[PDB]
Amino acid sequence: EVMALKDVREVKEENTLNEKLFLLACDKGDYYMVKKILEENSSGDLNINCVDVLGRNAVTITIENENLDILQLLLDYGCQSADALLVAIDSEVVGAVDILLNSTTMDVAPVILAAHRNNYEILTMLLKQDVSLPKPHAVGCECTLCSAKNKKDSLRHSRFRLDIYRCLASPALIMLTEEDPILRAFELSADLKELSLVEVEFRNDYEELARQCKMFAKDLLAQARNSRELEVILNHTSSMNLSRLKLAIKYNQKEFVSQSNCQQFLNTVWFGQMSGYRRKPTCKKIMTVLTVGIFWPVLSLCYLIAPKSQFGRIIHTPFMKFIIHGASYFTFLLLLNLYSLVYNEDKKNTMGPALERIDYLLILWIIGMIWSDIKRLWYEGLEDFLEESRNQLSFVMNSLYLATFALKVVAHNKFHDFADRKDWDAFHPTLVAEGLFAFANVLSYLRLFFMYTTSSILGPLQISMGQMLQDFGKFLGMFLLVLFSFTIGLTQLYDKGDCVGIFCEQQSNDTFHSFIGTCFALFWYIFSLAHVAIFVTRFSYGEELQSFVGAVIVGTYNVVVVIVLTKLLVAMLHKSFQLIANHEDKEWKFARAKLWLSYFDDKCTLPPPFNRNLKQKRDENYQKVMCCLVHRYLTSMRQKMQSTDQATVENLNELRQDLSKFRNEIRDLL
Amino acid sequence: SSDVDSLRHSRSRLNIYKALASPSLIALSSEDPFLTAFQLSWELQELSKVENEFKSEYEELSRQCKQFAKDLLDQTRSSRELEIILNYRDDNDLARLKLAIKYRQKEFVAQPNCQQLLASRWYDEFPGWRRRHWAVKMVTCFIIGLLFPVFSVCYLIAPKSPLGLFIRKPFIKFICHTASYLTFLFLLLLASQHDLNRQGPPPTIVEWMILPWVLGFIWGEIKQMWDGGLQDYIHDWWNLMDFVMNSLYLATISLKIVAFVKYSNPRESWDMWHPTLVAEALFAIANIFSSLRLISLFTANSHLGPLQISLGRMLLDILKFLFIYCLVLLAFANGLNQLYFYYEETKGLTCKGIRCEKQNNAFSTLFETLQSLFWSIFGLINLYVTNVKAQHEFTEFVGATMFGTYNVISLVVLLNMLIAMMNNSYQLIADHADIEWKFARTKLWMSYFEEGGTLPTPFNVRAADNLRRHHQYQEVMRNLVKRYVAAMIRDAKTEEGLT
Amino acid sequence: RDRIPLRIVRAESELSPSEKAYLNAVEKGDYASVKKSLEEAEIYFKININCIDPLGRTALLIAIENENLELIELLLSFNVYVGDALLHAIRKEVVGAVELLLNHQFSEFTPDITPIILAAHTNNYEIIKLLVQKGVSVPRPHEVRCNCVECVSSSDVDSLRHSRSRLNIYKALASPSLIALSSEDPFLTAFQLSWELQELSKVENEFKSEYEELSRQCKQFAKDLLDQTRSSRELEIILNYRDDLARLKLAIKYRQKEFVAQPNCQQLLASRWYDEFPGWRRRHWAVKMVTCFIIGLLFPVFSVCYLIAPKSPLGLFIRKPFIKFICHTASYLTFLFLLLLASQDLNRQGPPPTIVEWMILPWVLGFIWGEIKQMWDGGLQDYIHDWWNLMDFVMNSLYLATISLKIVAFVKYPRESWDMWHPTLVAEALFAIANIFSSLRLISLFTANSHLGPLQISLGRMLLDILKFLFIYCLVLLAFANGLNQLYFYYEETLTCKGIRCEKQNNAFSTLFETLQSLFWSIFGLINLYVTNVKAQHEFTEFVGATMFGTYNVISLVVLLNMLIAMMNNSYQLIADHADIEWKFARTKLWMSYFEEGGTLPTPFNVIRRAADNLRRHHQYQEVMRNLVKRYVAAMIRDAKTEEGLTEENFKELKQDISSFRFEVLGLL
Ligand SMILES: CCCCCCCCCCCCCCCC(=O)OC[C@H](COP(=O)(O)O)OC(=O)CCCCCCCCCCCCCCC
Ligand SMILES: CCCCCCCCCCCCCCCC(=O)OC[C@H](COP(=O)(O)O)OC(=O)CCCCCCCCCCCCCCC
Ligand SMILES: CCCCCCCCCCCCCCCC(=O)OC[C@H](COP(=O)(O)O)OC(=O)CCCCCCCCCCCCCCC
Ligand SMILES: CC(C)CCC[C@@H](C)[C@H]1CC[C@H]2[C@@H]3CC=C4C[C@@H](OC(=O)CCC(=O)O)CC[C@]4(C)[C@H]3CC[C@]12C
Ligand SMILES: CC(C)CCC[C@@H](C)[C@H]1CC[C@H]2[C@@H]3CC=C4C[C@@H](OC(=O)CCC(=O)O)CC[C@]4(C)[C@H]3CC[C@]12C
Ligand SMILES: [Ca+2]
Ligand SMILES: [Ca+2]
Ligand SMILES: [Zn+2]
Ligand SMILES: [Zn+2]
Repeated sequence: EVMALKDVREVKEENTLNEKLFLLACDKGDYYMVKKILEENSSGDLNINCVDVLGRNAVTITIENENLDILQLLLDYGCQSADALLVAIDSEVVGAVDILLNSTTMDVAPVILAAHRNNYEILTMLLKQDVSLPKPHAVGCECTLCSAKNKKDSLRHSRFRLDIYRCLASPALIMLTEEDPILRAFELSADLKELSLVEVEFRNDYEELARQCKMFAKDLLAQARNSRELEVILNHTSSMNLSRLKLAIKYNQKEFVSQSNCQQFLNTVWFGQMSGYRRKPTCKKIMTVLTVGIFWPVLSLCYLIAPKSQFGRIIHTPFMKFIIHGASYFTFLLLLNLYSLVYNEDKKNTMGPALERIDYLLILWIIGMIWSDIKRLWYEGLEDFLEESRNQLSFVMNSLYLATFALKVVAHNKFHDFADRKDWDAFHPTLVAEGLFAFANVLSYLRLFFMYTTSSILGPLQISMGQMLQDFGKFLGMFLLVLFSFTIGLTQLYDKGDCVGIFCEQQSNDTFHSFIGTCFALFWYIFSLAHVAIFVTRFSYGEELQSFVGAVIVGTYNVVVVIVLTKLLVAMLHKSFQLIANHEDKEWKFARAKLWLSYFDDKCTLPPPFNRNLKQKRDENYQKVMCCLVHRYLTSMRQKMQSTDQATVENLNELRQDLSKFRNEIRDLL
Repeated sequence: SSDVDSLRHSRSRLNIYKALASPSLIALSSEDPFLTAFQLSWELQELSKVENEFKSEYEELSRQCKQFAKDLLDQTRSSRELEIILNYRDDNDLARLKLAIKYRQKEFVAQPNCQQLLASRWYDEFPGWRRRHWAVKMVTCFIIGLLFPVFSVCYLIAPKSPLGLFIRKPFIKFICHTASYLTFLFLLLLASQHDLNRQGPPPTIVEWMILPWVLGFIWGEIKQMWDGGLQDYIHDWWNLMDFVMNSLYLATISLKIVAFVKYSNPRESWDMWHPTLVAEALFAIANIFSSLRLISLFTANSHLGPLQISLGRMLLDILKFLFIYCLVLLAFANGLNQLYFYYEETKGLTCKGIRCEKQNNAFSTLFETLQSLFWSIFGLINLYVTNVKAQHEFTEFVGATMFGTYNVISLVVLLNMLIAMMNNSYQLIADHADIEWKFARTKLWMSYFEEGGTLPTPFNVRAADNLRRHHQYQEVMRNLVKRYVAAMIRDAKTEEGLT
Repeated sequence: RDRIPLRIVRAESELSPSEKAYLNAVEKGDYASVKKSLEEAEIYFKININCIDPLGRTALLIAIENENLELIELLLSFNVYVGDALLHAIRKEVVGAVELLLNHQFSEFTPDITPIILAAHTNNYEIIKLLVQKGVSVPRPHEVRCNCVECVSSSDVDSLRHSRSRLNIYKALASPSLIALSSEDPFLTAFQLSWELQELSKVENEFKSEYEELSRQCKQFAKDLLDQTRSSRELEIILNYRDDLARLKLAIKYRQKEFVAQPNCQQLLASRWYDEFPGWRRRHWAVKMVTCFIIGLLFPVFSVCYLIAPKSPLGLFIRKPFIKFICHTASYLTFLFLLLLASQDLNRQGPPPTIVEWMILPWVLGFIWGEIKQMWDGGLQDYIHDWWNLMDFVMNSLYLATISLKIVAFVKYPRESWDMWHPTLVAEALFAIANIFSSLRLISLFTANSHLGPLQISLGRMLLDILKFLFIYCLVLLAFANGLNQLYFYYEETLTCKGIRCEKQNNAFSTLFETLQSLFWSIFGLINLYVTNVKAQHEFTEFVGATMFGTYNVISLVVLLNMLIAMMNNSYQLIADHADIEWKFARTKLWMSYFEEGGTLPTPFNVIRRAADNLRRHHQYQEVMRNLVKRYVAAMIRDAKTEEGLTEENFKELKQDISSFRFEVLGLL
């Protein structure tokens, strides 16, 4: 028993010896016997289109060898091309492509393949002729044209769309045919990201194309020499304001923002006229921060009285504006803290209390904060407001504050009978008002987290935790399902059975007598700190089987949560933090730039408590700077391909081909 | 220039510093390439601190300068050349080694040749100690440990005697200092072992010979602060710990003499701010700090050394996460205090707080709320502390929900985040554990190289020569630079990547 | 001065333009120009033969690094002075080393480097063979821990030079080519060299990574030399060679984890493990556990048959190492079942129960006799080098203590009216501790299994790291216990219970021992918060003590436990890449424990012509080694010119060769 190997499919036909001689002389550069064989071909002894073992014709063989003279000789004898231009384009040589203008999947073109290989000279000499590429449809287009080609060949339609978007996302085509390469890179990265979101099967290619566009935009920004052209590119309006930087923030260009030139420009705009703060010692820095933060209402009122002069100019600096806003929020938190100390004046027994001075201060403070939030809604969109978590947290905190003050004034108007607090009902409006006040205090002090993004030490850590909270959500779903299952089981088993529940000195068996009680009891089992003792799993009338089964169920739940799920969460956090920490600086710089751009504008200056010829000249300046950046980028990147690309086996084969050419020339001459 | 063009100025400064920090220019055109590399790495580190942008460029330039200094030290093929290099001063001192430690050259210091030189100067007149059997080493170290005071009084009465010169060996001096500190901790342990006195004098068995040791520690810290400045004193965390413990010991001594000459009665009837009680509490805290200073001795050992160094490196990340946890804790503490301070009661209770058998008034004040939320990490706060005596189920539910939210956010979220983040930190810092451990161990070694401060704590209380030194150092630098540029060309033409 | 004036500090004598053009003619490959320059150098002109470049590049050196043999022969034909040019040809691995050898300041090499040392450093088989044929000698290094007069004199003169020379000598000896060419037994040489280099890395704290890399190189060379076996006859010749598997025992002794855990070695060990068992592993798992249980219940009949008839087929079935492993496992399981039966009282003297404990004693005496017998052969170093031997020594000492205490209580002596140090109570406590150790000894049997094996090996490997972190935590605990006892010993009250082991925990920090226990039990949360309170109303003392307790809890739980988790993460990631190698080494040790004929009986029953042969074995081993060395040399030569890649040196060689051909063509026409 031995398998006998046989060639199932015929691929190479030998036929006569002249075809093999032509194939052997094609990959050896033997010019004179090649022209003799071509003269015999003109006589008619052999066929020009010869298929070898590799399936490559003589034109393909001489294109792989990158030889122009013998290729010109082949073209002068009327050889069949058969998409040899694509093969010459893929081998990335100028001469073969320009002499062809004098397998591969059918949806591509010479322009598409030239953009795929990212060859600037091949693209710029294929763009001398008029070339138009088919405009792809939008990511939400479902017209009859899009509903007819997919039925015929969905795979061909998807590959054609991917090839079109890969041709458009090439850097060299962005240089050659677009007025604004920066805006084209931004919009193309956004479109490729939303295509990766939509096209779930091909999301890796679209993601890498979006990354390629973003890297191209970053490395195009990196070619700026002086700060004048940097302010030219970063203030351009498509049709001071920093419109292009705002567009880069909007289009999630994290690499563009975290560029050192852009970061230095952001620092210079952010510190304003106080450029010596960066070179100041640390003690002077804390002293400056403390001095600007202590007399913040003086600066605010002095800007309110006279904005034009120098005392209204220091607040106009976004760094001092941010410090004033931070001190404003800190004294708001101080008022929240002092509410408890002020309120201890026998006002804990009144049904509807009279509002103190702190209450009037706090209602003024949250009216100012609500007005600031309303201004942010009216100025910069709605969905982008919902994107950022501080805005949602502040909206919920302000809603809770509004409900608190509404319930407080309702209780003051209606419930104004003095009594003791022990005799009140559970759902009295005052109690609900103070509960929502406690929740709003929690959220107000938790809103201090997003002032960490401007710190160089606590910034990237907070950004990493905010990035890794999605792992907690995705695992929270699974834990909620497991908790629901064990809650159903324990409630079903234990429903047959003063202070009731687990919030007692002696936690009775009645904690498992209800569904919400069972969820409460199994919720305090996660921490493994004996918050719910094991005698709550004992029946009150000595049912040993049911109590033991409940104890086994609780033990299985404790194993599955504590010893399995918590360690799994630790492992997923390990992988997430190892992936996240590679680019934590870039995300921190992007978030800090967003926080700085939130303070750059002059429309929201005062803190929460106190609250054509020019277009053509700009277009000409931007076009000149863009042409300079294009030239610098092209020379730089061609230096990188000449200096960093490693040699291949094809280079060695080409060197052997040149050596055999010289050997054959010496043989023929001598 | 910055007002006219800041980007051009920054690029020009970076280009100039890139040109100056190149190894070839320093090897070709600098008088002292080692001093140039050290100072250049210092300026590039300071510029990376100042220039927030281009921080990676200046850090890479500083690392390149340090790597060049390490390679220039690598070309020493004789011990005479190494002794010329390490002892050179610009104006057996090891002045250049001290300069490299000052400029934080971990790779230069942890080079094996100067490591061997420092080990030879460490085991002074110790034939074959590095190859001895381990329990024999332990027995001999124990023997020298019990014999610290006889060597100390031998150095007191006869420094020229061989017995008085045995303490001049740095390893023997370190052993005697560690034995002294162990005797101090033994006296601290004996202080607790084996009153109603309002004006209790120090007992003669233990506390009377504790006082001269405290004076010796204070005088040693003062001498260390004088000789070296205050910047290097605040750079070391162990010096800060020693200063804290000496301040606590001085406060304990002052409170004891105050309670002796004033406020001269059963123990249970004393004031809660009685000076004797404050003195005992500060003595206990100082005892904790004194016994926690023993972890600094782990650096000498080759097994616990890198581990202790890695834990010290991760302490900074510990504090960085503790800031975030403290913000969370203040948030939830103010929320629970605002919810629960209306239900504050006395009721004739002997207890008010979370620190007894019946836990009550957990969130009545902000201090008690902070304490109760602090002890919820370790699960020492029971679930009934969120209950009020009134029949207000809504406020009890809100308090239980906020307590559970705080418990989740701390224990499930932030503790596991901290576990993953220190996992990554220990993965990052274990690659370079050996060089930082060797740097810290060499700092510990030349802490004992100087002649001053030889005694342990209880007993502690011209032109032609310089010209020939410059000629010798210049000839050694010529040989080292020639070898380095030769190796640079060798390694450079054997770069395994072909473009 | 606002500008830095750059000047050359280390200036040289430079070169004349004629000498610079002559060096350029050396570089490019103008044979006619260097010949004309040399002919002009014979007469009294500016150009001298022994010129020195500012970079230290003599014309012979730059001729050598351009791989132009004609140029090298041209300079040696006119008696150009030769210094360390042979070393430059050796380091470049250039075939002109022959011309440098037959041919009759600043040096880029250390003065202790000789041609054979550098050729062994470069690991070139051809140059090493050439130098050994010419006749070379490496100086013999001394012992690892020696104190002769020469070593201490050289250390007093130059410790750096002595250490560098010793490292260079050991780098030369540890090269695979020198062992393959000049050693009588390459396997023994590699084993002893790796052992010596490991001891040197332990002794020399500096250059430790160099010696560890050299030891790893020796082990890796031994593994590759064993990898060239083509027949099982050659493998049995190699492994059973002595000057029975003597060489495998030697490789286990020298910690050669890569020589073992090789598929051929593991195949031979599995063939000797399931001896006369055709297709054992190619069976369903259920049948395997069924027949394992059948052998397990049938342990005493096989033991009795071995004790009464070793030549019987049933008396030879126990002689199979796998069957005797199952027999020993069944014996230990039956002993543990007897311990469990013993775990399931008013007499001061406790006689053994008439059923349970009486047959337990033969297992105890069998374990003791086996431990003494195993300690007698092999030595005491390998006894203390195995932690399971420490564990069962502790268990046997505890069992002997229980036996002696039971005897003392029988010959000398209600339960509630006994002294706390009654010999019966101490005997029962030590019996329970010994039961813990005996039942914890079962983890050593996980090495045979292929699933729990590597896991058990890795989790036993990180125990040294566990001990280091436990040392650090013990220091922290001692500090905080000292402080808390110092604060709280003034408030000691004297109440049936006094300690933390009752319902109302009291006097937790009143005693130093109790403070240690209270701080130990606070990791698991078993110490409540009322232990920090005192009877008096001293709120400051209570607050300071509770702050100490909180700081200790914060350290030992948030800080120290997470540092421990991080360092177990790093250790496990470091040791999981070799888990198969260590597991197979430990499984080989477990197998070869049962391979020997001695100790066949389980512990309940274990207490009851030559010169011609040696010459033939040596000749067979030398022939097998010659074939293996030839195969290894050919393989590493074929490996050597494939995975090396292309540097800039070979591109410069291509440029110089093409330029030389161009200039020769120009000279022809
Ligand atoms: C500012 C940034 C802070 C750090 C980032 C915080 C992100 C959000 C944190 C999670 C969301 C808030 C807590 C939600 C839980 C809550 O409020 O829960 C609070 C309440 C407490 O009720 P009782 O106190 O009455 O029992 O829980 C319940 O009502 C029980 C029924 C619902 C159970 C939900 C449990 C969610 C899972 C939480 C633990 C997951 C463990 C996973 C590891 C095994
Ligand atoms: C939901 C997806 C995630 C989970 C997927 C499944 C994985 C987890 C499967 C758990 C299966 C049940 C576990 C056993 C619970 C149980 O038997 O608990 C049941 C009983 C408890 O009885 P009482 O509750 O009456 O005391 O356990 C016993 O009787 C004691 C002896 C058996 C002990 C078994 C322990 C198994 C290992 C669990 C602890 C691991 C700790 C490791 C520390 C390093
Ligand atoms: C041994 C060398 C290595 C370790 C070096 C030290 C590193 C750790 C330093 C910790 C310093 C002590 C911190 C305060 C502890 C204390 O005594 O705190 C004790 C007190 C409680 O007092 P009582 O015990 O009297 O009630 O805490 C408070 O007063 C509440 C307000 C302060 C809370 C500070 C909390 C800081 C963070 C600590 C917990 C972090 C958990 C994070 C979970 C996600
Ligand atoms: C309650 C009191 C008595 C303290 C109890 C613990 C001490 C006896 C231990 C704890 C840590 C130990 C130290 C840990 C590490 C070292 C390093 C080691 O010495 C060296 O490595 C010296 C340098 C070298 O060999 O290169 C042995 C001594 C010493 C100081 C140890 C001395 C004994 C110490 C202080
Ligand atoms: C309470 C008492 C009875 C102990 C209860 C547990 C034992 C019955 C178990 C625990 C671990 C088990 C061992 C775990 C691993 C193995 C290896 C496995 O055998 C092999 O893998 C042999 C080698 C091979 O197959 O290549 C099966 C037997 C054995 C010793 C097992 C025998 C049965 C043991 C001792
Ligand atoms: Ca100090
Ligand atoms: Ca044993
Ligand atoms: Zn469409
Ligand atoms: Zn010797």
